[PDB]
Amino acid sequence: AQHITPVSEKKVDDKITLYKTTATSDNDKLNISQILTFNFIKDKSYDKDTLVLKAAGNINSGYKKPNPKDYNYSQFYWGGKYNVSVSSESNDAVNVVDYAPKNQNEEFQVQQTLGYSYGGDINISNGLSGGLNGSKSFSETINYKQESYRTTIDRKTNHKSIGWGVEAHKIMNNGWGPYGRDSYDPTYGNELFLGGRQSSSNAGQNFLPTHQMPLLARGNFNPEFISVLSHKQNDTKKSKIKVTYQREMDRYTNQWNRLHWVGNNYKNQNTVTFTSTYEVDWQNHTVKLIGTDSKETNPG
Repeated sequence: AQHITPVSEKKVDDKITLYKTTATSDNDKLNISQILTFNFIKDKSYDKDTLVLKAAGNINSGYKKPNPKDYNYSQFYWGGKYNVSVSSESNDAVNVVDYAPKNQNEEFQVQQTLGYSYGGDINISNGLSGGLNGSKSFSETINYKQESYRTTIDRKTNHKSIGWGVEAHKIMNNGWGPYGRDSYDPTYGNELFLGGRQSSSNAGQNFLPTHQMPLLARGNFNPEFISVLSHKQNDTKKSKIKVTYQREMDRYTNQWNRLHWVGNNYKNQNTVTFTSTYEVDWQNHTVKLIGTDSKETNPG
């Protein structure tokens, strides 16, 4: 159910006007949804258009509970890492100039408020504030849960692109750990989601139960990221923005070796990607969905 809202114009103050449009793009099979808020800013004091683009929506983990009847070997897939990127293309007058979060973050809840001030300055504050009808300045917020995970900014990031990774980082298993995607014990392997080393249960029932796993590992990730792009007002061409949501699905396994159990986590055994490409009209402050691309490296 693709949809783009009509442009809404709001005068922020005597110099600044906001033109807001939200675009939604989904892939029901992959359970990935992109909710993109395009906040176009026109500033009488400054010779560039600014776009504060908020990327929200949903990326399912792809987790499915293992079969409880799996006897001595079992496994499941889970959300090892979520990747989100925004890139500009088809117009050299457009550049990525700021973004949030700016820095590596392992807080359980990422909450920031990004503001615009005349002349193109961007400000950032921790926590959630503003964005009200009476607010005399423009702001937009990011708010997302990532307990046990860590946000990092992609290297690839430059003047045409910004990307983030939200990766399983410090996961506790009944007081033991923290474990990660590549933890190692010489006897027991990676105990990340192992139930018990000597359990008499079936393999399918010898994993850390679902509700004790991180929400991002077995449920969904609800991304909220901001990309700030500038566009020279001497340019009158449209441009394109490509937004990519991706999950790396890890395969966690257990096995009974006759003496004890062994766990292992296999990183990124299935990569699932959904990309939407929008045509941006900087004069009219409107967007149009060009296309979408969906991929799954190892479907099962």
